[PDB]
Amino acid sequence: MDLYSTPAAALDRFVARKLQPRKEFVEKARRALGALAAALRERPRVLKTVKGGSSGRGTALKGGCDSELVIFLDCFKSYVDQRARRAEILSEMRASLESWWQNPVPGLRLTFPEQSVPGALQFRLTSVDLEDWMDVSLVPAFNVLGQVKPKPQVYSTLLNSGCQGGEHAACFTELRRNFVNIRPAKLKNLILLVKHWYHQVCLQETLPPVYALELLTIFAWEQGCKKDAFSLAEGLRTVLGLIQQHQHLCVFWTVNYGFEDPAVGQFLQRQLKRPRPVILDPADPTWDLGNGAAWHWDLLAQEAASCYDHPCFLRGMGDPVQSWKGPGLPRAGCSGLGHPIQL
RNA sequence: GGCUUUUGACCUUUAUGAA
RNA sequence: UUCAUAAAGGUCAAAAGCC
Repeated sequence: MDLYSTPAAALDRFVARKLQPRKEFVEKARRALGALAAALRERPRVLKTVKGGSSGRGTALKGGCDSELVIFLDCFKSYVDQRARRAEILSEMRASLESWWQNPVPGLRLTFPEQSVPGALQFRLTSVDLEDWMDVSLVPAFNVLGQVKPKPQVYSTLLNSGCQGGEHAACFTELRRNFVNIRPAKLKNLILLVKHWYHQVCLQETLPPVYALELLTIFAWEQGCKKDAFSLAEGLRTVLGLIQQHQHLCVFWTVNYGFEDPAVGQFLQRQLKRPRPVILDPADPTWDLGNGAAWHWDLLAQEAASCYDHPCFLRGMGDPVQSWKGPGLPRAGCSGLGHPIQL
């Protein structure tokens, strides 16, 4: 990798030069999605349109990224309605996209992949370059959050819906975006670095969603660093060390839900007993981004384990950078991590 | 020392949709 | 009164690049 060959001391320059998105493309994309939101709301009433995905979370990389545009509709009054009103809503959105694109944003080509995701209309905006692109997922959702920690009823009702894990993740996009986007700038730079490492591994399927590594990075920094200023190499080394320990990973946050409601609390306990890694979306307790052996964490671990023999993990005269230390992080004597740290 | 960029929070406006 | 997206201006904070 170019990442590997970059000395640890030059990592901030690598992030700035290779990983941070192109300002020009970001703006063109922003006004495009702004105009699409405009066309959708101007015509089921649109209550609210919020931005999620890597772009909305603040974790988009240069040269290819994803975005989610969540369209909250007043025709949904229960979670199960999104599943019920799915084909017909998405049908209307396709017509809206056609209308919208009759006034195209000048620097972008509109294309469509195969529709992989039920409950979403996916399309791509690519630059003329063609050095940058955004895979957009347009997702109708029920506005359970209204207009702040959610009342526990928000999540007990979710459980009563009988939904699949993360099936209604879009409903909580505002919370998810706030969790990741409202963070010290350098932490977000580290996230970009981690995601870039992940992307290069992928190029060289069925791996964990990228969002899983965003959470793991936030976990690493919260347990081992917590400062606005720190070194990227050590953070990266810490994250890769956690990945090697995937069988011991059990990570969650109580920012949006907790144990105080018996129903929600009892579900949280069950989620935490699932095959590791378990990494619960802080916005949606039903969405496990670890998910046991479902995803090939082993392949990520295999690459992590052998990649330390590189300039990006070396300072001075070949002194290996050290993983951060702290409550949730690899310990010298211990084989486990003591996860979940809260329990 | 100089130069430029990114990201938040907050304040003052504006458009649109909504409660 | 509030919420959302987009835009204009301002204050503050953190990080980063080059010389």
